[PDB]
Amino acid sequence: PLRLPVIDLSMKNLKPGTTSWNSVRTQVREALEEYGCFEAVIDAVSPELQKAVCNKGHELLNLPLETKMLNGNKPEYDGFTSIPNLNEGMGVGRITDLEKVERFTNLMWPEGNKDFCETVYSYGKRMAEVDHILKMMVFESFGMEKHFDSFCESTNYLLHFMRYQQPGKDGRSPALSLHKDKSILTIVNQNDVKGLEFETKDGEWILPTADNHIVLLGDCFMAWSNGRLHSPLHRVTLVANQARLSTSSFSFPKDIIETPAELVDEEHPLLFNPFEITELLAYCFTDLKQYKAYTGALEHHHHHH
Ligand SMILES: O=C(O)CCC(=O)C(=O)O
Ligand SMILES: [Fe+3]
Repeated sequence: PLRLPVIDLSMKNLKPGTTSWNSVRTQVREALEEYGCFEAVIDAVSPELQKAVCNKGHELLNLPLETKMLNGNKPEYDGFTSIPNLNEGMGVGRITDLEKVERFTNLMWPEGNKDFCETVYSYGKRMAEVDHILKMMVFESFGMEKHFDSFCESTNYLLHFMRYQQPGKDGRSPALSLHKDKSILTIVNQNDVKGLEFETKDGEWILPTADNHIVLLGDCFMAWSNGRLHSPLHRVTLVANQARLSTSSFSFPKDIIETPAELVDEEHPLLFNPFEITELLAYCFTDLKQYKAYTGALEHHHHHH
């Protein structure tokens, strides 16, 4: 039976230069290269805070439709979205910018919701640190440390909630359609109800238990790596008659993604020209190889030798 790799991202392993850092970095690179994702033990967020954030997601999605639509009409990022009688969701954009979070909260709760603002801000900052460390490890695994600071400058962070109503039956109930994330990295907590399901390169399906966090790679990181890392296709399939809420943390570049020249060679021709993340996100709501950034070049496994 297939299971995603299980990687220990506890804070005790996340000190640079230590042997535990190096062994986790090796595992992270291998998992992101073969699966594009892995189960993760993450203790940057306490169980209490993780549960509180879950409640804030239910509190937010419980608001009236016209209130949630105050968050705007960009469902590719933070805007409210809904498939009738199936799922709904929105995000808190720029979750690491306290001024933005306060603004969002005042919009949703004009009378004030202080525990909401403090809870999601604390969660987003903690999950941004994990995201930061993971990217630092990936860059080290490619010898690309000299590009790391510039890549991380003004990273945009998103806290996103997806809720799926009770399907009313046992067995498999499709709940979110297949896609790749357009993030750099995405960190997912399933809040004790599994459903997130990944396709492997070989066309098998892996549905993790809800034991651990899930880290998965988005198209932005795939493209930065010149396709050396895999961004996995994934969907949601409920497998029990219970509602589900997921908490997700996305990182997006300041603006432009560009493949380092050092990640291009004779066997790895440049797959993607530079592109703007906001243009791409809006394009997908009107496979990155389908976007205008694709050069037409052959992937590595198609190199002619
Ligand atoms: O609800 C989930 O776990 C999946 C959500 C997801 O994949 C996404 O919003 O991109
Ligand atoms: Fe996704």
